[PDB]
Amino acid sequence: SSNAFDVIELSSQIQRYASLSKINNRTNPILKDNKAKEFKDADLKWLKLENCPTAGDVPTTGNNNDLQDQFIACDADYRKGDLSYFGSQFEFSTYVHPSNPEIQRQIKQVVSYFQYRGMERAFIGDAAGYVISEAKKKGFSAQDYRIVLIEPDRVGYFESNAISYEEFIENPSARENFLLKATKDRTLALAVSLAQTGEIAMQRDGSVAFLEDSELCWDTAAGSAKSCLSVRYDTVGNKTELDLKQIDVVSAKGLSFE
Amino acid sequence: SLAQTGEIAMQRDGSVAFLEDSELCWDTAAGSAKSCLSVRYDTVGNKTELDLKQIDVVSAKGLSFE
Amino acid sequence: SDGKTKTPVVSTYETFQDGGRAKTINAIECPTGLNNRFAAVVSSFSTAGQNANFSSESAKDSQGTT
Repeated sequence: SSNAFDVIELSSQIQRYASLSKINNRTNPILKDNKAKEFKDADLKWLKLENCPTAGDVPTTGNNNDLQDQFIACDADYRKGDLSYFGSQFEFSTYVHPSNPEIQRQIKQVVSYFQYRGMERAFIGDAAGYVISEAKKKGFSAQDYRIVLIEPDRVGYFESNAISYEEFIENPSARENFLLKATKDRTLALAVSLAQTGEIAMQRDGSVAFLEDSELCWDTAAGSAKSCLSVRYDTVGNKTELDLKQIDVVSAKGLSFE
Repeated sequence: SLAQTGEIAMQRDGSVAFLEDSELCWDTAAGSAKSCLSVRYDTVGNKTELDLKQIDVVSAKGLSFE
Repeated sequence: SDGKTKTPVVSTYETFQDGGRAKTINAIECPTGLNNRFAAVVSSFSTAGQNANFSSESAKDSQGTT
């Protein structure tokens, strides 16, 4: 009597994990690779703390006198119920970190799958209604919400056929079209994606970095082009350049160079 | 009396100031290494420093000092 | 400076080694797209030839002409 609650709880904890660069003041382990896609197993060992009886992948501060941020309890298991946790598909982009050479990627998109082990495949629509209601109860917009059939891919899985939640519920023609292709080589599953797509605001702690080749500008009465600056990189010279040549004069007080 | 936290968004009028010892960085094409800078204060000497040494070269047009 | 890109000029105090052998000075590392420049200008001198030691900035030892 907690499957609808548990699907959103784990999905939101998976989304929180996806948005953090450091966990317990240490680098996020999922950012420490260079692959464009990685599948994290359904066992959720990767989401449990390292300071657990069985070692997880989440780093600790080291001194356990501080409260260690965690995402799921150590004995937690979500391979239960009509909607059974199946794993999460992470998609990455290459990334530039100022201080961690093992950090080579940042997270592009996370989709967490819940296979339906209900009595009738047709009943996945009801299980979907309870989760979406619990998600909207907790303020989460489910991006591209869909019932899917997934097959193994080179990295993790890929969606052979997908149908919007609206079409599974309001078009019996489309619904039986989908339930038809659900065969033994595919797994019937719910695809839960959270939110946050828009552009990002620069923060007062400086944790947010400018994007590559972006220009910081001032409104000037000079019009355009004469008020901006950027940090450029020379792919051959292997030198970072602080381009102020758009400014006519740079007036400082004290000044030192090397 | 209000104070601002790290989560506060930087405003186009500049009324929100950086936190002390925080670094303004760029995602740069260097691969995995950003090119950051900060305004540091040195209690011994009582002097403010605009540290650009994480960027290899600073390229200006006109340039004046005191 | 007048359309040409420049680095700040940097200066060294130099004397020749004993033996009348040529003076070797390492060229500064120039940023990509700039070329090395050099200029030597006279500070102190005499006609002592080899009978002198001018390596001190504060005094000049001149023992005369051979």
